[PDB]
Amino acid sequence: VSKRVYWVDSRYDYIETVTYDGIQRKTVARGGSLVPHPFGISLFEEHVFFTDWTKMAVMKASKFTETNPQVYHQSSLRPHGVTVYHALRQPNATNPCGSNNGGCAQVCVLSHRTDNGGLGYRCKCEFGFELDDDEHRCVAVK
Amino acid sequence: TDNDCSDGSDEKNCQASGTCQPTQFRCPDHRCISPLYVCDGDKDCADGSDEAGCVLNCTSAQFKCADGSSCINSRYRCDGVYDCRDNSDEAGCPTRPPGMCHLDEFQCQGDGTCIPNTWECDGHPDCIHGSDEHTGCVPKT
Amino acid sequence: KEFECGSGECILRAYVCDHDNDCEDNSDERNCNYDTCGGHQFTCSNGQCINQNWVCDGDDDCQDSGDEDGCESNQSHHRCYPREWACPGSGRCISIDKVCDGVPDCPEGDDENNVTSGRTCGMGVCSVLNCEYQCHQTPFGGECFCPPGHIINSNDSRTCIDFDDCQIWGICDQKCENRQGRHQCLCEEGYILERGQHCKSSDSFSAASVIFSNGRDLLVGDLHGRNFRILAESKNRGMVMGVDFHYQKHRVFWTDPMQEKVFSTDINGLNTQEILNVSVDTPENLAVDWINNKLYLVETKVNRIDVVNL
Amino acid sequence: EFEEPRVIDLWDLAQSANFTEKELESFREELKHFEAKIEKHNHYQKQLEISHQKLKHVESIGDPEHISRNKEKYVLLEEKTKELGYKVKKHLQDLSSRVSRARHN
Ligand SMILES: *[C@@H]1O[C@H](CO)[C@@H](O[C@@H]2O[C@H](CO)[C@@H](O[C@@H]3O[C@H](CO[C@H]4O[C@H](CO)[C@@H](O)[C@H](O)[C@@H]4O)[C@@H](O)[C@H](O[C@H]4O[C@H](CO)[C@@H](O)[C@H](O)[C@@H]4O)[C@@H]3O)[C@H](O)[C@H]2NC(C)=O)[C@H](O)[C@H]1NC(C)=O
Ligand SMILES: *[C@@H]1O[C@H](CO)[C@@H](O)[C@H](O[C@@H]2O[C@H](CO)[C@@H](O)[C@H](O)[C@H]2NC(C)=O)[C@H]1NC(C)=O
Ligand SMILES: *[C@@H]1O[C@H](CO)[C@@H](O)[C@H](O)[C@H]1NC(C)=O
Ligand SMILES: *[C@@H]1O[C@H](CO)[C@@H](O)[C@H](O)[C@H]1NC(C)=O
Ligand SMILES: *[C@H]1O[C@H](CO)[C@H](O)[C@H](O)[C@H]1NC(C)=O
Ligand SMILES: *[C@H]1O[C@H](CO)[C@H](O)[C@H](O)[C@H]1NC(C)=O
Ligand SMILES: *[C@H]1O[C@H](CO)[C@H](O)[C@H](O)[C@H]1NC(C)=O
Ligand SMILES: *[C@H]1O[C@H](CO)[C@H](O)[C@H](O)[C@H]1NC(C)=O
Ligand SMILES: [Ca+2]
Ligand SMILES: [Ca+2]
Ligand SMILES: [Ca+2]
Ligand SMILES: [Ca+2]
Ligand SMILES: [Ca+2]
Ligand SMILES: [Ca+2]
Ligand SMILES: [Ca+2]
Repeated sequence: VSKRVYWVDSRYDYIETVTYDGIQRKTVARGGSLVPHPFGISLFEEHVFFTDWTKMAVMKASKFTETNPQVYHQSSLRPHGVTVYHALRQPNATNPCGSNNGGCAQVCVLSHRTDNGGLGYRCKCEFGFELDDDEHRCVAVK
Repeated sequence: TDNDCSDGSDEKNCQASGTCQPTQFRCPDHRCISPLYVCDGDKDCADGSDEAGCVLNCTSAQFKCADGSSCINSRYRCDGVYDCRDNSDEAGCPTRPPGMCHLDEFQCQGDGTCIPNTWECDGHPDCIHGSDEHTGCVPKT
Repeated sequence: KEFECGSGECILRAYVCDHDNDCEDNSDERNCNYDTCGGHQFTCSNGQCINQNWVCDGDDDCQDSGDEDGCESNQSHHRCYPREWACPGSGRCISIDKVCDGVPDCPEGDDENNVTSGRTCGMGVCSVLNCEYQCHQTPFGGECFCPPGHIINSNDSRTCIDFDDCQIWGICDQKCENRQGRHQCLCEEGYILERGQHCKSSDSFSAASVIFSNGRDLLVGDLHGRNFRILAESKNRGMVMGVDFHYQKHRVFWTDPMQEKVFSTDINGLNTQEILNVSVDTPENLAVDWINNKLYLVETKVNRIDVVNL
Repeated sequence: EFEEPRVIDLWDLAQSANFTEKELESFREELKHFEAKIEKHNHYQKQLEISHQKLKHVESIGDPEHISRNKEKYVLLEEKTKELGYKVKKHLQDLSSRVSRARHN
């Protein structure tokens, strides 16, 4: 909803944010004493939830600035994945491929909404076949 | 900051309040590190303090590229591959004198092909017209 | 003849509406419109579109410097926000409510008394500086300040100028809104403003839960961390590496690089089934495309990003 | 559909590059904008020395009003030429580098 992307670093030990175009870089947590080895990350409302291989726990942090991330289910192994399960975490929109598979012979894959002259999808082909000149029909690769 | 213990013991109680051990380098407000990672070639520090302005000590078993960026093993000097970024490892290497072969090698009389010296007088005609098994070849028993 | 400019010039046909001030009176682009940018391009205040690759390349490509607005962080150009002050020892700014409150807030103690450097939290400067709105104590002395909505003018440090507090990092859970009024937030459809600032989710949705891998098994827990349920235990010495979920079909997808397989289960359990079992030797991560019902996955034995059906 | 010596080589080098038909089709529509920038820059390049002689002629006349008025137009005209100078050079470097990388392997 803010059009931002959050990523974590296991080597420089930070959590940082940029806009969908890479502008306006900001740091939400950094230092070996706070985020020694983050692996996974997810967010909901104002919180970022990340897993760290060094503290071996899922952590909670403010999405803006965290002085000391709080613990969440400390574990005896490397926590490998985290994601928040909620309806607002998957907003609601119309798929261009809903209209009779977008006319694609085999596979219909989304794209940027402006792409393909505003259709917002391109036809893709399975392994055994290739896309023809009309970029709609799939023929066997030779 | 790395879980080398596989139990997180080595990174416990490592708050920002403290110092590095005598045998460690310090990254500015990031981590302590092994001195082995100082001038290893790549920046471990957040601000690259570990790789800041230090110079290479390439050994006799290695060759230093002309640009002084990095050193490579002596085996890769004059091999036909540009291991150095500036192609300095293949610059100034030996060649055969024109139309001829190294002081080492043997030359085919048929077509001027250079062959290894051992392939003169080893029983097998390794040359197009048998130049390397001439009548002057003393045989073996 | 040609396009007669606002002040009588023979401007070329192609010059009008090319995102540029060509007319002498700045009227060569007013009467038209420009097409919007494709997803492979980025915006400027000129109405222009520029290549995605030019953004944060370091080049002032579009007059605003807008494609270079803060490509870097924790940096020298602080120009700190209202009710903030900078301790000279480092590139750090601290709020006035912390500065000289009696406890070191800059980690170096650079916001409290330092007799060794001959610095004390003084207040005498306000007597001659004559602050416009208020004064506060700093190691330098009495520092002038002005209310939220405004920042201290840099010419004199005695006046204060109108401000866009929508810029403060931590302003809002979505956007500043209700502007011309100084600042507060607004939240999108499905959110309500608890307390102000907080975009709390609507009661109309099911309780938010966090699903995660504790290292070997898939676990589920609420946001407050009061309950923890094991959703699916790994078989044959497996390992749950990357998890993701589809809400409408209420399914959870996770990868197992030790078993070299991808699994899918119902949120309440049951209906557990393998999704991929060939060329999936190391499925490092996972992400579902809920709008088109697709499963983007990352494979690291042969480095690629694949797409499959659910 | 090209005239500029710089653009003509780039199109020739583009046809021997790694460009996909879609990439090559979009590449032509970028060269058309690139040429328009060059011709706009070339047009103002003539105007800079034209107004430079106009400013020199007026400075010889000695009228303070005409000298001030022509100078006000001149320094803004110089900015127009100088800013387009980089607009064209930056676009030239990106186009040349992209076709260089597409041909380098
Ligand atoms: C994307 O679009 C889909 C489809 O429109 C949305 O799905 C709807 O979401 C709303 C909001 O939660 C749901 O509304 C709720 O429905 C409940 C019952 O519906 C379920 O069960 C019936 C059968 O009994 C099914 O037909 C239906 O599909 C559902 O499975 C009600 O119990 C809820 O009301 C209860 O709570 C409120 C307070 O919150 C009380 O006031 C009520 O008295 C009651 O106790 C509520 O009405 C709706 O059912 C969903 N439909 C479907 C098809 O899923 C997505 O939410 C939407 N996503 C977004 C964010 O846009
Ligand atoms: C992969 O998973 C699909 C289910 O989505 C499964 O049908 C594939 O084949 C099954 O593999 C089982 C284990 O090898 C085998 O016992 C079973 O008979 C077989 N089912 C059919 C009808 O093909 C799975 N493939 C593999 C090799 O695991
Ligand atoms: C190694 O190279 C360094 C470069 O700084 C030089 O100062 C030093 O004398 C050399 N000898 C050794 C082995 O230290
Ligand atoms: C005073 O500060 C303003 C910004 O608030 C600045 O634009 C201006 O140039 C400065 N100088 C004067 C004397 O106005
Ligand atoms: C610095 O911290 C280290 C942590 O290993 C040791 O405690 C060391 O004794 C400290 N040195 C000083 C001078 O405080
Ligand atoms: C290669 O070495 C020979 C000596 O054997 C000559 O120096 C020759 O000039 C060298 N080759 C080149 C390209 O200069
Ligand atoms: C052949 O080699 C053998 C090795 O034992 C003997 O030296 C023998 O005398 C050789 N023959 C000739 C003719 O020299
Ligand atoms: C703006 O123009 C672009 C050109 O790629 C697209 O057509 C886009 O969809 C347009 N904007 C809107 C809001 O539709
Ligand atoms: Ca680390
Ligand atoms: Ca290093
Ligand atoms: Ca070599
Ligand atoms: Ca021989
Ligand atoms: Ca114009
Ligand atoms: Ca740029
Ligand atoms: Ca304080």
